[PDB]
Amino acid sequence: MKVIIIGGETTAYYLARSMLSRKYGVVIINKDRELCEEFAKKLKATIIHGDGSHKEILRDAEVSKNDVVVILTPRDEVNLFIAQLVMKDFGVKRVVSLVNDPGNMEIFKKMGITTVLNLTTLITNTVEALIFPDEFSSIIPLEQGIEFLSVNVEEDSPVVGKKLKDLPLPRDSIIAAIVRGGVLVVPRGDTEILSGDKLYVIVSAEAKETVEETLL
Amino acid sequence: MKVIIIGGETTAYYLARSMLSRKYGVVIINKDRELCEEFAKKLKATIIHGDGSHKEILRDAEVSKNDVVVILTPRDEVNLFIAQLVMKDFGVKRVVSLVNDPGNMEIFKKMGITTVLNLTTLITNTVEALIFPDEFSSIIPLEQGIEFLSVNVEEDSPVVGKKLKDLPLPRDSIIAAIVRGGVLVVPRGDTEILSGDKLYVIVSAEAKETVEETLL
Amino acid sequence: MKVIIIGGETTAYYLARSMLSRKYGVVIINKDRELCEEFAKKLKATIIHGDGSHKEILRDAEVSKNDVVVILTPRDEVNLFIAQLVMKDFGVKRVVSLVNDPGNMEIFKKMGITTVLNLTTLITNTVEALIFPDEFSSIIPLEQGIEFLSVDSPVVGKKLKDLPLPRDSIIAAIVRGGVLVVPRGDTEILSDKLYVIVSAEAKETVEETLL
Amino acid sequence: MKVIIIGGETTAYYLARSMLSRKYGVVIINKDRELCEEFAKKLKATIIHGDGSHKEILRDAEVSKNDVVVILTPRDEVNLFIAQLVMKDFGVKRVVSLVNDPGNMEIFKKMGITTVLNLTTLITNTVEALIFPDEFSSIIPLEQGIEFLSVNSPVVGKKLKDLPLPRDSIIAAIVRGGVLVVPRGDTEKLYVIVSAEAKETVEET
Amino acid sequence: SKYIVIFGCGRLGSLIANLASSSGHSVVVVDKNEYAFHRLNSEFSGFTVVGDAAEFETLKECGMEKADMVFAFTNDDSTNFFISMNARYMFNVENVIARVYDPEKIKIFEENGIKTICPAVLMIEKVKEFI
Amino acid sequence: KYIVIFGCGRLGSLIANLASSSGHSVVVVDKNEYAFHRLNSEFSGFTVVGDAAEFETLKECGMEKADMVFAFTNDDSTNFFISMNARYMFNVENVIARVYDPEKIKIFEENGIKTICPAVLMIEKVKE
Amino acid sequence: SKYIVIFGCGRLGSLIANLASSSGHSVVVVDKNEYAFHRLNSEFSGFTVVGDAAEFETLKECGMEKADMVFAFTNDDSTNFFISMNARYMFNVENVIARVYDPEKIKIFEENGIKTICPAVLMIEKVKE
Amino acid sequence: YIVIFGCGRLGSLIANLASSSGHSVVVVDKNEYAFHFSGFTVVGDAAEFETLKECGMEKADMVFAFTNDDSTNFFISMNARYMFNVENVIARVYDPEKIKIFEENGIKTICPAVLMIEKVKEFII
Ligand SMILES: Nc1ncnc2c1ncn2[C@@H]1O[C@H](COP(=O)(O)O)[C@@H](O)[C@H]1O
Ligand SMILES: Nc1ncnc2c1ncn2[C@@H]1O[C@H](COP(=O)(O)O)[C@@H](O)[C@H]1O
Ligand SMILES: Nc1ncnc2c1ncn2[C@@H]1O[C@H](COP(=O)(O)O)[C@@H](O)[C@H]1O
Ligand SMILES: Nc1ncnc2c1ncn2[C@@H]1O[C@H](COP(=O)(O)O)[C@@H](O)[C@H]1O
Repeated sequence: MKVIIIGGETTAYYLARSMLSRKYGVVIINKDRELCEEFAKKLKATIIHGDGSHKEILRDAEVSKNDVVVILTPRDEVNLFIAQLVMKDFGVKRVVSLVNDPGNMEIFKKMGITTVLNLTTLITNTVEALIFPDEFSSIIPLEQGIEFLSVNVEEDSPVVGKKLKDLPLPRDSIIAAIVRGGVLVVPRGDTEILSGDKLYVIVSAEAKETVEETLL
Repeated sequence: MKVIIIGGETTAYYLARSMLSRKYGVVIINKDRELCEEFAKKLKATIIHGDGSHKEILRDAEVSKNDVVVILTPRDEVNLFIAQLVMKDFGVKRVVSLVNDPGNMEIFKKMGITTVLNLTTLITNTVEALIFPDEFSSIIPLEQGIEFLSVNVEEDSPVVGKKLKDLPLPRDSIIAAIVRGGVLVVPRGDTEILSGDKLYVIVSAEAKETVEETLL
Repeated sequence: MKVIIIGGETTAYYLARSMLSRKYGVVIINKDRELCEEFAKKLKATIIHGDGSHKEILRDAEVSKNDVVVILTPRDEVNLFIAQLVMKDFGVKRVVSLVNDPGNMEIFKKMGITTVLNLTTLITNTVEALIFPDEFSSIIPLEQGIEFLSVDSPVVGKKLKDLPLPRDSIIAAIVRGGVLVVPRGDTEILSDKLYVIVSAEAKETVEETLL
Repeated sequence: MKVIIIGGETTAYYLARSMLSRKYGVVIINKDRELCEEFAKKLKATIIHGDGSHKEILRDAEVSKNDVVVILTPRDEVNLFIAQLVMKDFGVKRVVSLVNDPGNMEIFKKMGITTVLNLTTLITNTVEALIFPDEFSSIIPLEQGIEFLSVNSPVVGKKLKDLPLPRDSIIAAIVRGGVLVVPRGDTEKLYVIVSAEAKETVEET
Repeated sequence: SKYIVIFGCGRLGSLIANLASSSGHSVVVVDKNEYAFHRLNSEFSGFTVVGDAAEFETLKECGMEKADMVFAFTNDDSTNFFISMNARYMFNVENVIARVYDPEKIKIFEENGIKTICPAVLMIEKVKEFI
Repeated sequence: KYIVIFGCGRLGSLIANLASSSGHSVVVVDKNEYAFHRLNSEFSGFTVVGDAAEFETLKECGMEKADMVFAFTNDDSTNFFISMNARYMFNVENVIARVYDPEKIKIFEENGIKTICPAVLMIEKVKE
Repeated sequence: SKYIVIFGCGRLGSLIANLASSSGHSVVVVDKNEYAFHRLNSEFSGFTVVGDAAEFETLKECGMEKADMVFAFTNDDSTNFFISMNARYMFNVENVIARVYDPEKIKIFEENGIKTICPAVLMIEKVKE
Repeated sequence: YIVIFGCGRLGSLIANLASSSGHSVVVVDKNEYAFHFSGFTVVGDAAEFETLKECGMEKADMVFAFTNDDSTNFFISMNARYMFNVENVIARVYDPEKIKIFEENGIKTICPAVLMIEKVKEFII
């Protein structure tokens, strides 16, 4: 088993550097001759210069059934192809892909490519958290239909001075972890939410509206 | 308040598309004349072609104290500069930056730039999860010193057939949510961790080793 | 002695191909990594990738006093430098350079770099010849102050001896239907491509007489 | 009649500058958007950004039957096409082209495109002249089958009449210390025009 | 009347679009840029979506949901592939036809049940006559 | 019959293989050697590596003894140039060119170069 | 003696490195590419780190921890800025000197307490004469 | 009669100190927006000969080759020295290794790197 990183300029570098440090075997497959030569010199991996979507190049990389192909290209239309090509024609079971358009996340899931959390989504969640810090901002989405949000306890908020047992949260919601001044607090019943504290929440989408209405 | 997206080819597009859809105002500042023209046509934002690190360009973009500057460049040395320039010379309080080298995440935090979760870290966590699915794999890291891991359960695991109350987990660890076959299970005391159930865990680093030793 | 071709994409290739065919030794010094690799594979020369204006690169190429450095860059300001650097710091006596701006030809001569006939000049002479075919069009300029031109007419039916040409003019060769005719006295022109060598201080009168 | 200069970075500029100075009309057709904008600003010509090989672009440039198309591209395969396209589909009689490979000069002549003297040839002639200055080095080749050489010894102290040169050779002009000398019989750097079928003997003599 | 969705209004693209519209079919022509629709003939009652076919928001805009036929006919194989996969697996279009340039790629389309028109495959027929 | 195929690419090599299997003497010219991987096992023909725009390459193919020259690179101008040399410099009786831009098709035939155009081929199928 | 770390062994870079080494200082020269170290002189006892100064793993390799002076002297302002910031805020180097090309950038360095050598600022002096 | 080539950051500073000192200045630059003073300004490429003629270096006491390009500045200087026989020609030279070939043609040079080594000497002590 080797980790086949299929192109992506700089992020492909740091992933390769990471994988190597994790004592894995890495094949970098990149179409940029210039960047290939820079990699070859820096990273201690196998650098195959060429188009990852070409069966021939993939054959040269020797992509095996058990290899993990990671597709990091900025073009989703290419990624999905490079994925299917690796999956159907080479029998690669484990495929990880970057998916640029948040809209395209679905088809990639449907096809059975496993995807890294969408960057632009994370960026949007982070940015919107900064603009509105006192509203339940979504972290990194868990399983399909369960989001992992987070809210900060405002001084003038209703939640302040309330017992976690006494708080009436919906059935499919869990106040997972409280974080008081950079310290994890395990939420027992007799736990009380204080000012300037940060409560992480896991809730199913079909109950998110009510969970926020109650907590905030 | 506008969202100033300072350059980054494709991811800068989808962010801009996202921001606009969230009824925000967007200023795209990109140095690629070609991509600027493509944006201008597609995205309904203000496209300023030029180097984000140049005070003059930022003046043209009219970056205000309350604006949210998002720096998405592949060069951390540039990002940190574009950040400081925006923060010190323009008084922008809210700065979000991509940080390519996981190693560089720290100095960005130390400087007070808020950062998006590192892509190559996520990718590494996702890839390592696929290679070793039956070991506690880290999700998205919470506050500095508290990681958010997850473990599947093996048919041949000790945790199977044990009460969540009976499980002896360390003080600074929380079994946040169980996910039985794509369904969220709120971990009560009398909850029994069944074989196949995916248990998400929040634990402080100073207790991660023991939490894994016990839960796995 | 080797021929050091200092960069110039395609023309640099064909020169290298030419030099090698003339059993010379060729060092190609080009800054384009991509083109360097293409050369390496095709041409059987020494390809040093790097900036020709950098003393270090020139040291790597081992440019010797006796080597012939050919500078083929599109930037005259660079050429003149690469030249002087090769001439003063490396002692290269023989330097051939492309000079893009016809205006710049002079300073290159003054500095003692020998120059290939200016392309845009030749192009202009060729184009102007096509637009006005029946007027004395200049070929390739000889020594500084002597041009080498070429040209119902009055000259038809006149003896070459009888033609009153100025002192510093020579009707060098007549070309009748793709055949060279050695101009004797009793040679007569007919309604004939006559090549002429004349000094600039006599060109006006030579043309006035030939038409 | 306008002079259509079809692409070629820097040499294309100086030709355009030259043509304009010769009170001609110039259409620069270049595929480099960046260079087109630089031209537009500097040169007082018509700059059409686009591929010269595309009929549409040539239509936009309005290449007329009487226009002189000059193709200055580094790719001969393109030049020959841009030429034929201008010649057959637009009826341009006057076409001047750069030809990079000296080997390709022939087919361009055969097709009836008039060509600028090959650069690499001139460069080779110039370089070889510097390496061997005391041997008959060829200048710029005249008509097909007649070369124009030059030489700078047994010939010293001999009358030009007394010199036994072959029939198809002419000692065109002597240049004594940067001064042209018209070669009379009683005449004692000599430029020579000789046919290829007589070059070997002309040099030997 | 079929509801045909033609992606890419190009040289080959719009030719499909015109033959479709003239045959009284309801056509939707999607293209990366508007100036491509110049190829759409005078008599054309169909609608045109400008947008990038690789973007999902574009694929939704075409209403492939109500489509009988999707033609992935851009100059990019991977794009055409992506278009088709969305048509087949995301909008469950019964008939999806893709223009595939690289003949080696033809297989992975049909392995996803996407009918393919390949110019190279079409040419080998005609080039056989020349012998 | 002595076939010379220029460009051993996707479409290129397919011609080369159909030719070689049909017992024809083939010469496959290509810009880079890694293209020749696309020629299959049973292939007795010879392969010239070289730039088809260079004249020295065209001489190396022995178009002099060719019955058919296929100009089949991805470049129209290159294919054009190849064909022109075949027709006017080596007087090859049959020269077939792969022409991408349909507007260019005319100037080939106006030089007596048979053309295979994918776009022209596609308009047929897109009709259906 | 002083433990000087010079980033970028370039035209201006290596000149610092040589004057430092000859003055009996312990030098460490970091550069993106090895061929730059040709510029460092014969008499040079210091160590050389090949690596990208923008990568953190490179900054750790230099031992800025034991440094008295860090010179951020690459041709890139942002790189030199980043180098400096790491020196100042990540390795707490007392003296950090940066080569800054764009004079408008000088301010944001000093606002982070990074002494700056700016060629344009140096030239305005001579161009005055 | 001072002729300053390149009206840039360092460039124009020379031009202003010159003009305020009551000297007749000519500022040549590749692009007009650089000119953002009684002297005259020539827009044009200093590598083109037609530009060098336009500056009237013939009547110049001082030519400053002060563009961001060494080779350009070199070329400017060589024309000043050998084509217009300007007595004083001063060149802005970035690469310190190039300084030599200027002075070997009798072109005085202002090198930032050479200027800096002075100031960087103070910082170590
Ligand atoms: N990513 C894309 N999304 C939508 N349309 C595209 C895309 N890429 C190319 N096209 C269109 O596909 C057509 C294909 O070219 P043609 O050979 O002329 O049919 C072009 O006119 C393009 O505008
Ligand atoms: N100048 C050239 N000489 C030889 N082969 C060429 C040249 N230019 C392009 N090619 C070939 O054209 C082929 C076309 O690729 P394809 O579109 O896949 O058939 C490639 O294999 C190239 O090697
Ligand atoms: N990111 C970097 N890390 C290390 N060295 C660099 C980096 N960027 C530029 N350099 C070096 O900076 C020097 C700049 O050249 P010079 O302008 O002549 O001083 C070169 O030797 C580059 O190798
Ligand atoms: N080749 C050139 N000819 C004339 N001016 C130039 C040339 N190259 C650069 N310049 C100008 O010289 C100045 C050099 O930068 P600086 O003086 O540091 O701002 C800039 O304003 C350039 O526009």
